[PDB]
Amino acid sequence: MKFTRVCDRRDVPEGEALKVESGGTSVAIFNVDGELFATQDRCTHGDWSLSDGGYLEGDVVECSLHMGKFCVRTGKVKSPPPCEALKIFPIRIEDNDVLVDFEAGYLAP
Amino acid sequence: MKFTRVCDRRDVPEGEALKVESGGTSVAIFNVDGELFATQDRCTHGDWSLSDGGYLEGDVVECSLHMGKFCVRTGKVKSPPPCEALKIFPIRIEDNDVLVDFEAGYLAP
Ligand code: FES
Ligand code: FES
Repeated sequence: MKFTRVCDRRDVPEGEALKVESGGTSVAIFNVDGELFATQDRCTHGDWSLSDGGYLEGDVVECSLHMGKFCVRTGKVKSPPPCEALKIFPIRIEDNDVLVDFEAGYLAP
Repeated sequence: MKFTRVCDRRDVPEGEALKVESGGTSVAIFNVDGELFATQDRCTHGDWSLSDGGYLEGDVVECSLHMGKFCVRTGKVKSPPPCEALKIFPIRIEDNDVLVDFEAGYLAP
C-alpha cells in the first residue's frame, strides 16, 4: 500500500547489503544473485546491524556480534543464538529504482 | 493478514496454554475443547503471564497474581482487578500447524 523509493538497484551489488531507513524503521537490502531481498536491519538477538556487518554468503547473512545466521529470502533463523525470525519487507524494482514499504514488515509463514 | 506458523497444534493439549512470541509481542494460545484461541499473553492488570501464570477453567483464564479473570474467546474481563479486555489475535489451523498474525492484535467489539 505505501512504497518509498530508497536507492538505485545498482547501489546493492551482488553479494552485498545496503541499509536504508525511513520513519525510524531500518531495513537491510541484500542482493542474492541479481535479485533483491529486504529484512529488518537488526539481528533479532540484539541491537546490531546485519547490513553494517558485511557477512553475507549466498542467501545467508551472519550477525557479526554472536554469529547467528538468517536466510535473507525468508528471514528465518539458520543458526543460533537467535531463536526469532527477521521480519521481511515488501520490495519492488521499477526501472532502476528500488522501493520498500516500511510500514508492511511481516514474518514469513 | 500475514499468518506465520508458531507451533504444532499438538503442542497445546486440551485445557492447556502455550506462549509464542515475536519481538516484544507475546501471545497466549489456549485450547478450549479442541479449538485454539489466541490472546495477548500479559494480564492487562500487570506484567504477569496468563499462559505461564494463568489457570484455565473451560474458556476462562485466571491470572494467578491477583485472580483477575478473562474469557479467552473474546478477551473480555470476567473478574476484577482487571478493567481492560485482553487484545485477541487472529489464529488459524492448517492441518497440524498453528498460525497467528502478530501484527493483527485487536479488541473484540
Ligand atoms: S546480536 Fe546477532 S547473534 Fe547476537
Ligand atoms: S496482574 Fe493479573 S489480576 Fe493483577
